[PDB]
Amino acid sequence: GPVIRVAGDSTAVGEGGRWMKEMVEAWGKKTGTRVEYIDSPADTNDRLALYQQYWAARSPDVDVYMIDVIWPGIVAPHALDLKPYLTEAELKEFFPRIVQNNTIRGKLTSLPFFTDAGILYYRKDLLEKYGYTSPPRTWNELEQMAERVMEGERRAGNRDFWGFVFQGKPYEGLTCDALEWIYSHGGGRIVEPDGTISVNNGRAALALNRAHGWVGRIAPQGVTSYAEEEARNVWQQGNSLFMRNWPYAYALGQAEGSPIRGKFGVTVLPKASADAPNAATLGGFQLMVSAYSRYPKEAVDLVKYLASYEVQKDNAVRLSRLPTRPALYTDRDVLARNPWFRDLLPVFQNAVSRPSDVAGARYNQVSEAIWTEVHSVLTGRKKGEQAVRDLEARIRRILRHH
Ligand SMILES: OC[C@H]1O[C@H](O[C@H]2O[C@H](CO)[C@@H](O)[C@H](O)[C@H]2O)[C@H](O)[C@@H](O)[C@@H]1O
Repeated sequence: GPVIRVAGDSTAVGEGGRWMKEMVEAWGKKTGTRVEYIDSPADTNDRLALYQQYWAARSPDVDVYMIDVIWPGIVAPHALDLKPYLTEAELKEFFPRIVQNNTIRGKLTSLPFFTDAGILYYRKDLLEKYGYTSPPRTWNELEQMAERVMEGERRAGNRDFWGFVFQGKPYEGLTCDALEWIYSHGGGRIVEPDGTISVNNGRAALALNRAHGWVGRIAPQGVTSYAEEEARNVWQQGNSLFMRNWPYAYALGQAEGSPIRGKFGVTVLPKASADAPNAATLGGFQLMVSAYSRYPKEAVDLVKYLASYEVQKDNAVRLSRLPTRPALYTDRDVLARNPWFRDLLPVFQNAVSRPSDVAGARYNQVSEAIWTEVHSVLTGRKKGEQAVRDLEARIRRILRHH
């Protein structure tokens, strides 16, 4: 009978690809359907290019794709409309914000799978060691704590120790980190939901300058090459006081044999001052049936299974990834394993989105502009003032007649 083929997640990022393949095989065994898993590169923007090869070809060789929250507006022509396959009651079990994000010109492109928000990981043993009782609330405090703990850990002999790691590589992850920096300085959303390109302002410029000031000082010089896993591996070996990353890193850090197990917490990222808004960039993935799938019925069944309560629960318990069903955030087993899901739920709900709705099918070009201009500041090629002006001009060209 049919072979249902799935491309989504990567075995290069934590346990996501291995776990996704396991869930697909479980569905296959449950329903007596043959399945195949096709691996993907680590970085979301590389995945988009890979999947676009299949879509350009109208290829029937993948039935189900795991698609980034930033993609519906780009990928909608390649998605089977799921709306007729779900009842209104079924759809209401997901956060309405994500269902709305996934709906493009009335087409439900994809089912919400897991959400995501940028958070601050911090070594609580080290905060205590150095006389701090709370994680930092402001970027200035983060800097002061990092300098002090670094001075001490280096003096004690850990020459590998850094104050802060984050995603500074030129790719989509840096758009995520940079939106957090800019927004948390009161510098706006880069492109506002109304279309206004707002990034050329002194608060956004300050945010980028500040981040440059970390590189080679509290963060490794090589941070300008780090994606999620490069940052996580410095952190997880016990060599960083702080890390900006997504929820998945938590379960990995708690695993048996992790050097940092039991030694860290998570909190909202810092901000410039008490009246700036908190910033956590909205992430996460959705489940799309290919418009080119020869087996829509079976592929829809698989996507419903993957998005189900018990598969999302398993994702939360084992991989510390955030459900897209509000009912899971009150589940006793989810909460006992991840108590921070409760503490940060409002951070997750107030996550700031990248400008994917407003940029639509042009979002990838906009983000490339953002990450290359931000990167030119991290590398020291440009100051923030010049980079936000140059970025404004680039985005104006991209979106001109959008
Ligand atoms: O659970 C974390 C996931 O990390 C990646 O996805 C996040 O980071 C991307 C940027 O690098 C965002 O565009 C995305 O929205 C985030 O969810 C990774 O691509 C995933 O497969 C991981 O599960």
